[PDB]
Amino acid sequence: KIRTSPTFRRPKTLRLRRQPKYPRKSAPRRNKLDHYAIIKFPLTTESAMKKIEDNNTLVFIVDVKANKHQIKQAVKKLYDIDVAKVNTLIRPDGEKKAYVRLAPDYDALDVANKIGII
Amino acid sequence: VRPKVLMRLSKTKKHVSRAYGGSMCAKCVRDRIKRAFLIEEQKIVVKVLKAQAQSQK
Amino acid sequence: GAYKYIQELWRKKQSDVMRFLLRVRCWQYRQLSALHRAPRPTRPDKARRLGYKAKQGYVIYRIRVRR
Amino acid sequence: VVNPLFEKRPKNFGIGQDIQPKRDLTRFVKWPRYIRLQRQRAILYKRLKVPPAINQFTQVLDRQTATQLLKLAHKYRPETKQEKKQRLLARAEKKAAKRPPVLRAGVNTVTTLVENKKAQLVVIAHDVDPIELVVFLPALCRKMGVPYCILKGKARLGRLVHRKTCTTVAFTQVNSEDKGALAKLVEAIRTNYNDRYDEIRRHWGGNVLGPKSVARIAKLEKAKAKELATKLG
Amino acid sequence: GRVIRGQRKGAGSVFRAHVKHRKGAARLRAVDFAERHGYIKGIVKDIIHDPGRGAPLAKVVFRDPYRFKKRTELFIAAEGIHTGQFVYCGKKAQLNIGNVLP
RNA sequence: CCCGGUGAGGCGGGGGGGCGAGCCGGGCUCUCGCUUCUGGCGCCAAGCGCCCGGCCGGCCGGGCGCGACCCGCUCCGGGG
RNA sequence: CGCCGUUCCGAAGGGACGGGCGAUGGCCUCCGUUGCCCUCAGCCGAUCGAAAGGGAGUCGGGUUCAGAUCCCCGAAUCCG
Ligand SMILES: [Mg+2]
Ligand SMILES: [Mg+2]
Repeated sequence: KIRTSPTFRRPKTLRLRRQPKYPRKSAPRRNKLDHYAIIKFPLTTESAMKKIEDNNTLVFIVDVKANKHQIKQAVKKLYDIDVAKVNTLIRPDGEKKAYVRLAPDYDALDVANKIGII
Repeated sequence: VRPKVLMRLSKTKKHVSRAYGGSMCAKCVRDRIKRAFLIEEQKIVVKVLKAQAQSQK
Repeated sequence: GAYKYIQELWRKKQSDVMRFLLRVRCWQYRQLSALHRAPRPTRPDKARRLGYKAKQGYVIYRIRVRR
Repeated sequence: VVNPLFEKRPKNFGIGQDIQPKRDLTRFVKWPRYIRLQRQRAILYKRLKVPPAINQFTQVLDRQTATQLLKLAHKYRPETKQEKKQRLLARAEKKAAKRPPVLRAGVNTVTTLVENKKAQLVVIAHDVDPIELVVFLPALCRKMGVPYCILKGKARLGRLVHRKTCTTVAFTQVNSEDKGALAKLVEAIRTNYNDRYDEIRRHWGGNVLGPKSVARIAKLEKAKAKELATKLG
Repeated sequence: GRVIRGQRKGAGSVFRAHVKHRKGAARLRAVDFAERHGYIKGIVKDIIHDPGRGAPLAKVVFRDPYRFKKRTELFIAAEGIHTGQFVYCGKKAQLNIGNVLP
């Protein structure tokens, strides 16, 4: 009716949500970072054995794109174990190493036997 | 304390139990209470004189 | 036969009628941006004899070039 | 009985004093460029000198005449698409076992009719843009002796022919039951447009300053005429 | 020959103003209804030093006549003004040092 | 066409009101538009009028108008 | 090819307390969500720009061939 400000502003107008006639992609893309992809193989070095025996920690080489949440979910699902925390460093050769500490009720040396590490 | 530390302090530590407390010093709050009251009184006085001269006019 | 009169009318650019229309329209064109979508041909007779047709898929643009 | 707690608390809106009220500022708004451009084009037409060939289109039918003219024309509207399909289907039924009069739309159709003297009344919209499409038509209709009138709205002529817009329409024939209605229109229209043509084409438009300027001129003259009046006292 | 120093000054580059620590542009109030028909009151909050300028600047605060706001203006300090002083601007301010009149 | 300012915020004209003047209570030359003592406060309406609704003339809740004059063609100024 | 320009010729806000309407839900009691409408909104310049500027919050003991305020033991803390 009346303008109590000297400024004109673009009036707000309806914005409809997208309703595609067809999907631009026939099917969704397959998850290429599944549990099997995340965990490459276990590390069996001398420093890795020490972690198993003394820190209740498993030492895995993982995909460089994995994060600590995904690694934890992968280790639990693959081996039906529990994880206390996951530490990660990217090695000078470009591989990501995961220091997976298991829950206190899980014996890492026992679990390593299941995984075949030892 | 540093400004972001003020977020985790209770309110009692960041102010004073008085009008403007934590924002204006007591000395200047005294001056404002008088200044507000005394100027408002002056308005009434001039209003009566202005009204009187209007009556006398 | 209206397109004939318009063609002949636009040949009298120094007439009083045309001078008024060119003057005001140049003023209006000068208040817009250098490239400007136009809603319809300013000159329906001239546009069509240059190949334009009044159907979807033909669009008009007004361009301002420095002299 | 009134509650004594209620009282007047008037605001003093003088310079200084209280903040100003949110009064109507429509006159001082900064409007979008396109609003300024279309408004400034309306003042230029008033401000400048509009040649008679264009200015004539400002003279238009009064509302009473246009309503009668549009009521009569509404009896001769061209058939819609939906009902032309019906006529063809009925023509098939009539086949398996005269053209009524109608309006004529468009400056191209109407111009050719006017040159052939096949039009009895031509109606021209007053706001065709570009004006070249019709700026010549009034001068043509007078030359051929066709009565013509200028009506408000190329969109009101649009509603006649079921289109957004129409530059001009023309009566070529009417049913015998309407000849009297057309006859009265033609006689009223002709005296306003065809007969005054000598004066229409010598009548420029615009050339009117703005109210602030006019008031400034008047106030200056009002200082001399008063000075003149007090010359004798 | 090569471009002389005077020519090189107009290109900016190393010849632009040292405005890192300048307090702002010094201006009067934008003229509005209050100054056109009456006057408006302000208060000198501080008189400050502006780098690169000999004259001090005054920081005068007004009320916004249409909004609940305080307007901070940066004036050129007239000699003799002081903090806490009242200055007035408009067609009907009095003739006193620091006032702003047509 | 150009320049300046603004968050383009009260511009032009008229109405309405006030102090003065002076022609014989009214008209008009003609003026003004409510802030100058103090380093306070100051918005998101009070009030008045008119209608509407809900529950049971009483309670509860809305809308509108004045308050905040009317009409105007360039935002207001400066050039041109 | 592009350059200038950074608020300058721009309809530059996609936000919200609250109020009114519907549609949906669930620990269907009443609360949420969602869509529309009413109302309110300066910021006025996208974005980038510092491993020495600004910037919440971790310390002690042990431990390796090579890593530790990062691992282990212990005791804290900030933010959400
Ligand atoms: Mg305290
Ligand atoms: Mg840094």
